[PDB]
Amino acid sequence: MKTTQPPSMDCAEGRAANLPCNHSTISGNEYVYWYRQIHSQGPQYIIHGLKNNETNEMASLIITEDRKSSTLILPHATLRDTAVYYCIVSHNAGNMLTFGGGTRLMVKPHIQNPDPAVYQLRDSKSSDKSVCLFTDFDSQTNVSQSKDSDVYITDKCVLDMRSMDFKSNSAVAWSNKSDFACANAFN
Amino acid sequence: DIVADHVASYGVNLYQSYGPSGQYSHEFDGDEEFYVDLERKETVWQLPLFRRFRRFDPQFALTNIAVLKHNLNCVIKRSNSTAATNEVPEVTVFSKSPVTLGQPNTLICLVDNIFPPVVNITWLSNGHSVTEGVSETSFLSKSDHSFFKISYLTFLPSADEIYDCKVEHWGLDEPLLKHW
Amino acid sequence: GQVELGGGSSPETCI
Amino acid sequence: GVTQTPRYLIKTRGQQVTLSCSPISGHRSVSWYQQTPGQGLQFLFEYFSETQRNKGNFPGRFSGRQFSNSRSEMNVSTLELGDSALYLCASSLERETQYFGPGTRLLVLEDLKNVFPPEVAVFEPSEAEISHTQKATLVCLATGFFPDHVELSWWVNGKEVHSGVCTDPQPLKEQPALNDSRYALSSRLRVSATFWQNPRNHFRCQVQFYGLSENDEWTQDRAKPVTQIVSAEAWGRA
Amino acid sequence: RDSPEDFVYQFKGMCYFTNGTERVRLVTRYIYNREEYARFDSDVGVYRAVTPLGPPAAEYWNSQKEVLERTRAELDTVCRHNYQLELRTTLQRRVEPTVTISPSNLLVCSVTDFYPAQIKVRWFRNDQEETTGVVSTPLIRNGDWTFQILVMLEMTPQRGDVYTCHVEHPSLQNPIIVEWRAQ
Ligand SMILES: *[C@@H]1O[C@H](CO)[C@@H](O)[C@H](O)[C@H]1NC(C)=O
Ligand SMILES: *[C@@H]1O[C@H](CO)[C@@H](O)[C@H](O)[C@H]1NC(C)=O
Repeated sequence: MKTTQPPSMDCAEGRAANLPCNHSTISGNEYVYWYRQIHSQGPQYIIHGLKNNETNEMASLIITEDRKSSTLILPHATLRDTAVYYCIVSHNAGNMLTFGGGTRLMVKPHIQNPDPAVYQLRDSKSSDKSVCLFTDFDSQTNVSQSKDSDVYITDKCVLDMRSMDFKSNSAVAWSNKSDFACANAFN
Repeated sequence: DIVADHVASYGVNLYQSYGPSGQYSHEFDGDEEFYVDLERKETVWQLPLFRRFRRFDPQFALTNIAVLKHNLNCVIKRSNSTAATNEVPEVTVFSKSPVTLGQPNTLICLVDNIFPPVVNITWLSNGHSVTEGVSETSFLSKSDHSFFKISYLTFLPSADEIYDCKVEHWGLDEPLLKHW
Repeated sequence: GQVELGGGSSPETCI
Repeated sequence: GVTQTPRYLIKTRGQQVTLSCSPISGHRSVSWYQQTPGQGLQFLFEYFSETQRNKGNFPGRFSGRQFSNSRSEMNVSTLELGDSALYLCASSLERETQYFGPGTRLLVLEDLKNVFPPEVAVFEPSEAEISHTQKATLVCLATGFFPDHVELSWWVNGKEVHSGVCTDPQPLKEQPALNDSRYALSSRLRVSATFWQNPRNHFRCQVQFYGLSENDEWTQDRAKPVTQIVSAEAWGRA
Repeated sequence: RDSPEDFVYQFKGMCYFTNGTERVRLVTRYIYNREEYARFDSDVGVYRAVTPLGPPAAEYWNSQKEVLERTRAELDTVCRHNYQLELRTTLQRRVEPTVTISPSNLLVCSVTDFYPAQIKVRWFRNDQEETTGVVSTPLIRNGDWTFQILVMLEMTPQRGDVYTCHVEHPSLQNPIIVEWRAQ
């Protein structure tokens, strides 16, 4: 289409996220629209504008003087802001919308006191699985997928205990294998 | 009135219940730049210079006319079904250039003050109708929200052909034949 | 090269 | 703002579906899109004043309609496997900003023989984590379900919680080398040690599975994988 | 007579340009049959009812932020944007007029197929200007982006008289002078 965006982008939680968008062939009668889509949801309208600067309760949009590029400013990136952001153009003439590749924004929290450890949770009375928990590691630790067919490892998940302002990362591994051990079940 | 060096009607939108029929066109200084064929979904510019450098999406006309259809039904109810008043059209026939016997020319039949915008404009070579060489413009707007229409007839001037422009309109009692 | 627009007709109040 | 029904749908080849959409109150324009990972966001049709105003490039078996109250329906006949997508509805006042709804996730299959409800189990926190971090992490596991039409939530003492909860955004395939592979989903609930060590606190992991309706034919020996709720619970322990 | 009933609706998005791009004004007109009942004037910035038929429309359109903002922005997205294309096409179109004198006792100077509309025609009898017996039609719009005008002169032609028609047009560097002599 008329817009190009970086396919992926990272941002630290609590800081401002500046999302770039290039659209050199834009016309004078075309608005710049910004949408985002959280996984397993529909697209969410954010902001739009014709020239220069526009703001609302959700973000700020800054279009350059020559209108060949624009920036979506997310004032204080939150964990909820992790989504795919689409920068599009529209005449606002009642025609269809055209989405491009979009920018997959990943909001990564900073763990102030990393204490990486691997635990084994108590087995359920049902299920033959032995679940392992890799938790309290920094946001830069890679969690690879399972190399064994009978072992299953999840991706990095960030939970926020908002009452205590405490965030932690976690990954889960399980298997029904006979001698499956949580020691180095991850890697 | 409004004083201006140039007046452009970037949106002459029309929709009426007889038909029903609509029309979309852009004008500049009283001349028609293009019209959108609402049945074919096609922009038809009126000059080669326009077809070379200018672009207009026919979907914009289909979107606007659909709104006028919705607006018409709303204002019909609000006005207690106040119908349109049929006006008396004024017809004038003339040639595009001084007619010289033997040199091809073009007759111009100007039908002015048309309202409602529903009219039949046809030519007559002697007392019989003409088919070849007949073309007309779209309904062109006027400041009083009436319309005028122009029909053209290419012809070879001869000493035995006496042409007529037959105009049929609801504001008239009989078809108006203007002679040339 | 670029499509030009006309005026947008605003909708009436009827549902 | 915009609501769509149903949320999830399972159908076989040759069948037809009808998707409903309610625009934002006061909006007159309703647009229908099809979203796929391969083709992206593809436009179907847009309706205004009970009439189709803009048309896409989908075949005639994709049809729509708008009613007097601006609510819109969409029909797809003789469904095909490639019609599996998220069908989005976008409302506009008439021509301006379009606001999308949640969408209907449609999956078209060759047969319903591979549809399974999930098995849900809760795993109690580790005594080692409690004594080392003064926090307790409960892990919920929903395994062996197909398709991926599930909604997991945690319930503590009768109230749904969101704080200290992390559910995997994308489930993993139990047998990735297969196209009819079941899925597994994990969720974590982390509370303080003293909250978990209180036997008066009740913890429930609930998974809402969207499966077959009452009209779908079923001949296999196992129980019909109808839309159901599967859950697992645990009391706190001192 | 036996004319069918008809209900007409018109919408006109009109732009008024002055001093090139310095002065621009947008006036959209909502017309039922031939009655303009509501309008938006960019000099005003809001919709206004013109007849008692459009208070409901103006109040609704002014209460909808999306409609008012889109209409306010159309001064730039419609009027100013499309005018830049007029500078490159319509505002440069020059079609030079054809001047012909035909006897009719009346003498008709035909100035045909010219663009733009600015035209100047004067009659001269033996290099002396004639004004008392001169009739000129209004500017005749041919409808094909060309104009036409007919300037007639009542004459009592003597011998040796040279009637001339002087025509000036923006597409011409020099005036066009066409002569006529009686037989
Ligand atoms: C135009 O077409 C025919 C005339 O042959 C007639 O049926 C129709 O009513 C005419 N309409 C008008 C407005 O004269
Ligand atoms: C229009 O043209 C000239 C300057 O270009 C001047 O006589 C006049 O004041 C101008 N008017 C406006 C409103 O700019």
